[PDB]
Amino acid sequence: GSHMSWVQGSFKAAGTSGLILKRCSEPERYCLARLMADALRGCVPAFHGVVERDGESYLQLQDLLDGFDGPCVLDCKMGVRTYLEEELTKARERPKLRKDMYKKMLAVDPEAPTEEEHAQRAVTKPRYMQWREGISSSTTLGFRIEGIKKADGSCSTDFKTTRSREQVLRVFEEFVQGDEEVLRRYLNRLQQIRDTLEVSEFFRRHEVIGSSLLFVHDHCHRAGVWLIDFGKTTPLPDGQILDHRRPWEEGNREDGYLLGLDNLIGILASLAER
Ligand SMILES: O=P(O)(O)OC[C@H]1O[C@@H](OP(=O)(O)O)[C@H](O)[C@@H](OP(=O)(O)O)[C@@H]1OP(=O)(O)O
Ligand SMILES: Nc1ncnc2c1ncn2[C@@H]1O[C@H](COP(=O)(O)OP(=O)(O)O)[C@@H](O)[C@H]1O
Ligand SMILES: [Mn+2]
Ligand SMILES: [Mn+2]
Repeated sequence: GSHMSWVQGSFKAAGTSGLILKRCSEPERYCLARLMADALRGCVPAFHGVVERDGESYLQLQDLLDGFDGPCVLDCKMGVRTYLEEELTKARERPKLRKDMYKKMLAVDPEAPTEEEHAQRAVTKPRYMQWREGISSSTTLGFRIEGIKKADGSCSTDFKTTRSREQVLRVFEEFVQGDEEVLRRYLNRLQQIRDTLEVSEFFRRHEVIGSSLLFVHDHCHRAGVWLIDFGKTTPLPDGQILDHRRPWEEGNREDGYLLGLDNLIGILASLAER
């Protein structure tokens, strides 16, 4: 019925029922305006424009939870790559050694850092993001589960080493809790999303990094999926286009978004036959 209802750091309650405010960023704002006129219009939350809240700009979005009765939510980070190629450029010309990310890496695996990273107590952003891709399913399957918010109020972000196809299947199995109608509805929606992406003018002309698919369902068997988070989705130069399936290699700007979606549909289709 509301995301802000579950909250109780980039979101704020809107004044209008059914909406939510997201801290406005230029890349995301650009993206949402273009998407409202794209094939993908229905695959993303409604973008109603910008509002100032305490001398501060917010995107006015559809709250995707508004139609659900006690929503279960799963955030699935899409792509084989989760950072812009410019992060590699910045990390070589002028590294901003991130002590925070060394610490976050240390927590998951104190042995992961190199001799020199240990000595710096700091890693580069790209190295941290590449490590996170490789110990999750991101690198091999082209997506990863980031978190779940349940109908019993229980939330979990404990998926950093969820990597095998079967490990990911078991998360979706637990998430859908035997609801065949929810799983069929998710699969019908993902098939239609994949069809829409494959014809989208926006999708062919944009490097889609850092975006998620948000799975939402309730005990009344309502089920929806939307693309969210266009903060790192960037227009390709001139008339360049991506296939969104081929492997990333610095300079080709490939995201493996549709490799992710192909695998995701594959795993849900497997689960539906179990
Ligand atoms: O937050 P989501 O989209 O799930 O994931 C993207 C974000 O992942 C975070 O890592 P963990 O998920 O392991 O905590 C990074 O610290 C954060 O980066 P910074 O630390 O802010 O530089 C990055 O974000 P970005 O800045 O939007 O690229
Ligand atoms: N339009 C929306 N309606 C409802 N919940 C949303 C919406 N957008 C995001 N969320 C929730 O907020 C979380 C983070 O959203 P996201 O766009 O990735 O923010 P960020 O840019 O801070 O990473 C999602 O995983 C989901 O739980
Ligand atoms: Mn995000
Ligand atoms: Mn973001």
